[PDB]
Amino acid sequence: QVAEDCMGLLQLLSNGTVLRSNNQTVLFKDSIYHKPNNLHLRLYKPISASVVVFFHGGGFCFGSRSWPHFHNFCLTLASSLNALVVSPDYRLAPEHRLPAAFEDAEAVLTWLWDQAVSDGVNHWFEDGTDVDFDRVFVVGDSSGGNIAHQLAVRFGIELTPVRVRGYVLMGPFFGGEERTNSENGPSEALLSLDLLDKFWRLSLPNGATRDHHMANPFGPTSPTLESISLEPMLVIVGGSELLRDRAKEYAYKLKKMGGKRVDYIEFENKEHGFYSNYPSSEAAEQVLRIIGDFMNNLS
Amino acid sequence: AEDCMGLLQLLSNGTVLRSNNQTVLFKDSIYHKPNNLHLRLYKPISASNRTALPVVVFFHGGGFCFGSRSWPHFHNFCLTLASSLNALVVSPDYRLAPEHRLPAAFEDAEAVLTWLWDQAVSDGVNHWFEDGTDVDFDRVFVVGDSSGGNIAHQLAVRFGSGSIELTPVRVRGYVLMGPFFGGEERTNSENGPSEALLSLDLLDKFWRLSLPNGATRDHHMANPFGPTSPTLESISLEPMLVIVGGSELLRDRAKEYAYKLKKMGGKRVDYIEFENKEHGFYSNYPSSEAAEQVLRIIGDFMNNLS
Repeated sequence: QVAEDCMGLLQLLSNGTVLRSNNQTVLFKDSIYHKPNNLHLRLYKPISASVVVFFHGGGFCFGSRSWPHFHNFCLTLASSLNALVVSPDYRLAPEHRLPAAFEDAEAVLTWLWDQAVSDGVNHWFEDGTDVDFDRVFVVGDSSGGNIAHQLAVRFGIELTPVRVRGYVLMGPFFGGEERTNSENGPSEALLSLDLLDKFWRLSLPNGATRDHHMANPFGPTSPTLESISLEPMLVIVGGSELLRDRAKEYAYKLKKMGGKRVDYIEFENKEHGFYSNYPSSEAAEQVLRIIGDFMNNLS
Repeated sequence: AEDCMGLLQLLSNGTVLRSNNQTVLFKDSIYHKPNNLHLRLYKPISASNRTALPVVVFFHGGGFCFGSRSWPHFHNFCLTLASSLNALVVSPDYRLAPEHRLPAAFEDAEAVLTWLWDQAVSDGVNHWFEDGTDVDFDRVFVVGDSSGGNIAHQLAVRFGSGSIELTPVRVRGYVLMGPFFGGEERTNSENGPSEALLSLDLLDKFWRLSLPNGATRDHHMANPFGPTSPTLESISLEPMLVIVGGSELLRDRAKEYAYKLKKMGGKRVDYIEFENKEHGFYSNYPSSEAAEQVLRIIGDFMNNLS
């Protein structure tokens, strides 16, 4: 008996088996980063070149570096930012429930450090400029945003050769039992309250609640943020998103808490993933515009 | 350090870089969480509740260093198998060299079988594709392309790790399609004209990336006949079927193979050669006379073994 059914593409059974179902620049190739679980990431280098870790979305239950509009976005950041993109796959729920994805995220960083301490052996594209941007900037779409937060909070000097500078949080997938105002009311194209709940049910540990940490940063079990020092962040949200106020309430709290540098930008009437979905739309290039600044002012 | 066709680059430091026939419904699932390995199931739509369907585990090729269940002609082949054989097809991914050297792939192969047993017992049968369908786990058949053939040789449940008699699921036959076998001494075919696809140096490459560091081509995981490999006479083997192309560089290897098993006591081994054909002619050139023939022997091979 289907215990859970995510749009038909994911079927978690009662017993628990889980069933499943435009121009060109830049250059890209793939590699392993974690052998015991066989996890691979992809590198993008703009070719026009003379690091941006992208964690893809999918509410922790869908997504792959190979996916089209995930890939399409990765080329766009790479080219226009003149940037090396690191787009890893992370383990997916319900087969791999949280904190699986977060553990894998930390593994991505470790791989970068181990490639950096390699005595700068390009080991990616030898025809290359040593560390176009040693400065690294995490960018998280949907669920990917949640990883970026957990990666700030975790690294409050670990992996010294590599220094996270900024955190881009793009429609971050945050949780909580109390809906606020965006969740209630109008379901988006593709995004409905029950669907966001589903994502959580499949993602978080069995028996957990939406206010569990790794979902709500301000849940009872979640840690205190004021003490911990954060790196400068950037939250981008669509006006029509169901996670609009979640990311506002988030940003609101961080900025009002002291010391943390958090910028917040809304795009009016846009739905989740207007970036890396309908690219080359004015809104998209604007996102490009802001992240560039976010990084050059964070240089 | 090594460069397979440009698509795979094993560097000096451990570092590896890379680059609608219908009639059947299909979907994917996990079978091994610790290694995060996925397989695909194919179930015929022509099924009008005919009988209990047999199982066909298809291990894809790629010389243990390439391949995926999602790949086009691998996927296409699995669809043809299911349709023509009226059978459940199980197309798993196995770990790939040089990142995962052997026996990684063989261990993963065993995990597929154990998984299907956990999907024979504990129901699961038909909970996959709700279409009313009976699954005859008593009639299982392994099918191996290229490297997949090598997988098929091992995993002969007896020749395998203990034979865990996975009752109710029971393998009946093993189809070995241009099996990727090894050995230091070359035989005529290896030394003749390299194919459009397969070249002698390329097969050496495949082996170099695949087998454990320092090992030789006569390692039991490449050569089934010595020095370290088992006797084979002692262990009782299931009936097998070897298919090879006339022009293949592993023509004599699989013939020498078939010759030897067949020359042993009891073992049932059939051998079929397709004249002037290259490796993977069944996959690369489907709906060809040769291909459609291939699906007619495997059918008979299954129905005689049913």
